[PDB]
Amino acid sequence: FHYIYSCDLDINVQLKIGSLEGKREQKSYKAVLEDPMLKFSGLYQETCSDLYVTCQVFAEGKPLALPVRTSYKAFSTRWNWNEWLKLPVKYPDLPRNAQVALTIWDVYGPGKAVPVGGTTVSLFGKYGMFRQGMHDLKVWPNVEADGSEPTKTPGRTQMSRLAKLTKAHRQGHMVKVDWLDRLTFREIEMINESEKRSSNFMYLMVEFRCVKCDDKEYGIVYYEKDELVKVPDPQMSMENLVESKHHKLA
Amino acid sequence: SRRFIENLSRRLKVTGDLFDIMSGQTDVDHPLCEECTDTLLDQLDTQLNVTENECQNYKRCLEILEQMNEDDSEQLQMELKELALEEERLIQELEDVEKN
Amino acid sequence: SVEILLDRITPYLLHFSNDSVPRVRAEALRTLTKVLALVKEVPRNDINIYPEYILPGIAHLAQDDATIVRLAYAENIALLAETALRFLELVQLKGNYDTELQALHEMVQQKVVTLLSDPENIVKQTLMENGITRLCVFFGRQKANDVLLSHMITFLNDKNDWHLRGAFFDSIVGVAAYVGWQSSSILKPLLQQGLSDAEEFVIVKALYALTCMCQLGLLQKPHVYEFASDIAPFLCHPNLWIRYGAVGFITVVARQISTADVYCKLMPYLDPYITQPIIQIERKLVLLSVLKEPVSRSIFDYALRSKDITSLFRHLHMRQKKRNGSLPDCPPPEDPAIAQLLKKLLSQGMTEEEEDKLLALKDFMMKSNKAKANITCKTELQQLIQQKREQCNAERIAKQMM
Amino acid sequence: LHVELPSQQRRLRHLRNIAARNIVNRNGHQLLDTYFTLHLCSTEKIYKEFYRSEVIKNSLNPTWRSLDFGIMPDRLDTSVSCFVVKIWGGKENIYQLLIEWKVCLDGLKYLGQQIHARNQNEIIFGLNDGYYGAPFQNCVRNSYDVFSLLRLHRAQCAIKQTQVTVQKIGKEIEEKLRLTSTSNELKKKSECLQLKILVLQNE
Repeated sequence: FHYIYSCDLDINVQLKIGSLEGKREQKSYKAVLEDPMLKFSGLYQETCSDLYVTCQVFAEGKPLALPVRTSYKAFSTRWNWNEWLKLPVKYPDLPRNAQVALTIWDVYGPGKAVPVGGTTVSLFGKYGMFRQGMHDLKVWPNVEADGSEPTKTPGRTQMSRLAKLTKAHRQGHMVKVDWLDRLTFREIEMINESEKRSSNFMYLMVEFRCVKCDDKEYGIVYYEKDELVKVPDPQMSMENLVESKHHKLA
Repeated sequence: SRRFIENLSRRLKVTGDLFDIMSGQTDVDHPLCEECTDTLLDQLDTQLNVTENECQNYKRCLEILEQMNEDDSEQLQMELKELALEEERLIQELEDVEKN
Repeated sequence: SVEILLDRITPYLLHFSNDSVPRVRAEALRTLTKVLALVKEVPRNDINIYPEYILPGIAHLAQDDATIVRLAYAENIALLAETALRFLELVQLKGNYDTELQALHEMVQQKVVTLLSDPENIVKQTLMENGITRLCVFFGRQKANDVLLSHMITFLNDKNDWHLRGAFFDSIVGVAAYVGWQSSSILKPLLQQGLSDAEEFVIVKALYALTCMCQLGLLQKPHVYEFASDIAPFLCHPNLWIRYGAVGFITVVARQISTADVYCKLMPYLDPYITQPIIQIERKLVLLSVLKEPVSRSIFDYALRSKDITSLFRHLHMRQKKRNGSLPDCPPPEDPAIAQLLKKLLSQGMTEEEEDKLLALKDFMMKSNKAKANITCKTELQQLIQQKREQCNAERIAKQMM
Repeated sequence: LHVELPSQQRRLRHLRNIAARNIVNRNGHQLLDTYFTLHLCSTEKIYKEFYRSEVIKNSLNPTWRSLDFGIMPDRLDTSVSCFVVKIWGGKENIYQLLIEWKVCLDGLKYLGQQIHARNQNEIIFGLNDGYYGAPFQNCVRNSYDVFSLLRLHRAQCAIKQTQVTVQKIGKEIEEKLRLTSTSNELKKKSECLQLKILVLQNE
C-alpha cells in the first residue's frame, strides 16, 4: 500500500464530465398553454439539448472558489462531454469535508438559464481517501446542486453488496480464479445496467484523475502538518501586539 | 445656506466682442488657429454629408410608407373570431387527448 | 464596543494573517474585514489607523505564494477600501481632507493594478467578480480610462483560456459606464472581435454585454446600427444560445430607438431572417415565433472546418449568382478538392436557402476559422490502514485455506 | 492650467465636475447621504432640474461623477453662462435641501487643479482646465481669416437647417404610422392569437 499525502501533492484537482445517462420528464399541455416560453425552452426541442455542467467546490457550507463551465460541445443523440475540467482548488487546500457540487443547465429563453438537475458527491470519502475511478453520481431533478453540510442533494447512497465485493477483488482480497470471475464480471455489468434502467432518476457519470503524471498505483490520503509551575499561562513570553499597535500609531 | 457670485483699442474690443458673441450663439469656442479651423471644417463637412444622407434615407422611407395603405378592420375582426374558434376547438381536442 | 475591538481584537487578527497555514491567512483576512465594518465611532487614538496600520499591514497578502490568500485579498479589497473612505468621514466630525483622500486613492489604485496583472487567472477573474466597478471611484475618470481599461483590454489576448475573456465581457459594462464615452471608440473593435471568437460561450457573453450597454445608452447611433447589421445573421446560427442572445439584443435595440428609426434601419436588416412581417418587435415572443429555421449543424461544421474556406465561399457565391440570374451559368471549380467538398456538402442535403444563410454568415465564418487555427488526518489514516490490514488478513487466510 | 487673459470662453459646456465641502449637519453630528440637482437660472424663475447625481452614502464632503457636457448634448442649451446648484441631504430616502447657489462661471476664482475649501457649506466646480472656487513671439500662430470663418459659420447653419428638416420628416412619418396604429391593435391581437394557436397545435 503506497500513497501520497494531499498536502504534498501540489497540483490542480481535475474532474472528467462523462455522460448524463437517463430519461428526462416533461410537463403537461396546460403548462405550455399558460407559459408559452416553454415551447422555445431547450427541453421541448426534439434533439438532445446543449447542456453545460458547472462545478464548484464547497466546504462547511461555504463556496471555496468560482464555478467552472464546460467548453461548448454539440450533441446529436447523447450527452457525451468527455471533457477534463480543471478546478481552481488544489489538493493541499481541500478541507476534510470538501464536496463538489455539479449543476446541469439548459436554455429557458433569451438571457435566462434553468437548472435541469443537481448532484453533490464528497471528495474525501470514508477513511480519508480521495475518491478515484469512475463514479456515477445521482441527479436530483430541478434543484440546483446544494452545497450545504449536510447536503440535501446527495450523490451516492443487492447492488451494494456487489459494489463492496468488486472493490475487494481488485485490492487483492479475494479468491483467485480466471474463468469464474471473467463470467461473473459480465454478470455484475448486466445487473448494474438493469438497476440503472429501473431507477427513475438520471445518473451523471464522472471520473477522477486515477491516471496522472505519477504512477497510477498511488492513492491520495487526507493529511496535514498541524511542580514549580502550577497555574497555567499560555502566553507567558510573547509579543505585546497591542503595545506594538499603539507604538506604531503616533 | 445661500450665496451669489484709440482706434486700435476700439478694433480690438470689436473683435473680442464678436468672438464672445459667436461663442455664445454657437457651440464652437472662438478664436481658432488655422490647423484647428481646418480640422473643424473637415469634420463639419463630413457631418453635413452624413446628415443629408440620413435625410435622403428618411425621404425614401416616407415614400415607401406613402405607397402603402391602411388595412380594413372588418377583415381583421373576422380573422380574430376565426382564431378564437380555432383556439377553443384546439383546447377541447387537447383535453380529450389528455383524458384518453 | 468599538474601542474594545480596535484596541484588543484587530492587532491579533493582523497577527493571524502572518501564519503558515494559507487557510488561516484567508480566515484571518475575512474576520478582520468583518470586524472593522462594525465600527461606527473613531476613538481619538484611532484617528489614522487605516493608512498606517491596517492597509500597510495586509499589503503583503496581494503577493502571497498560495493562491487562496490572493483570492481572499481579491475578494475583500472592494469592501476594505470602502470602509476606509467611510472611516475618514467619522474622523472629520472630530491634515487636509483632500490630501488624505488622495493618499488613500493612490494606495487603492496601486493595489488594484497589482492584482489585475498576477500570473494566475483565477485571481484576476475574482478581482472583477467582486467590485471592479466599485474601485472605479478610487481611480477617477481619467486614471480609470488610462489604467484600468488598458489593463482589462489585455485579457482578450489570452488565446488559451476562454474563462478570462468571458469574465472581461461580463464585467466590462460597469467600467465602460463609469469611464464615459471617451472610451466608446476603444471598445468597439474589441466587441466586434468577441463576436467572432473560437469559443461560442464567449460570443454569448459578448452579446449579453452589447445588450446591456445598449440599454443604458452607452452606444453611439451609427455603432448601434453597425452592430445590428452584424448580429442579424446570428438569428439562423445552429447554436441556440447565440440564436437567442441575438434576439435579445435586437429587441432591446428596437425598444431604445424611435419608431421611425426602427422602421427605417432595423426592419430592413431583419427582413431575410423573419418568415413574416412583425409589429411588436420589443416583445421577445413575437420575434422568436417568426424566425426561419437555422442552418443544420452538420453542414455548418463541414463548411467551417474544411480548409480553403475562401474558395468554398467563392464557388457558393458563384452558384448564388447563377440562381439569382446574375450570370448565365455557374462554371465548375478550378480545384478538384473544392468540387469534391461541394459534392460532400450537397450530399448532406444543404438547401439553396442553407447556401444563402452560409453566405450571409461568411464574415463570422472566416474570422472564426483563422482564429481557431492559430489557437482529522492521523486518525483517518489510522482507520484506513486498519481497514487495509483487516482486509489483507482475511485475504491471506482465505487464500491459504483455498 | 488656465491662461488668465480674457476671451477665454468659460461656459457650462467646459464644466464637467461638481463637489461640496464641509456641509454642516443640522441634526447632530450624523453623516448624511447627498445628491445634487442643477437648474437653469432667470430673473423671474429658477427652472426645473436637468441633472441628478447618484446618491453618495455616509459622506459630508461628496465628490460626484463627472457630468460630461452638462447632461450630454441632448437639447441642453450648454451655452448658458449662468446656472443654479442645489444639494439635497438626508438619510433613509427622506431628503431635505441645504445649499442654493446662483453661480455665474465668469466670476469664479481659479484654484490650481486641486479641490480646496475653507468655508462651511461650499461647492467647488470643475472645468476643462481645473477647479474653480467662490471668491471669499516664437509661440504665436496664424488665426483663421474672415473668409474661412464665414465658411465655418455657413457650414454650421446648413447642418442645423438639414437637421431641422430631418426632425420634421421624422415627425411626419411617426404621424403617418400613428393613424395605422388603430388597426395595429387588431393586428397585435391577431398576432398573439396566431402565436398561441401555433403553440397549441405543436403541443
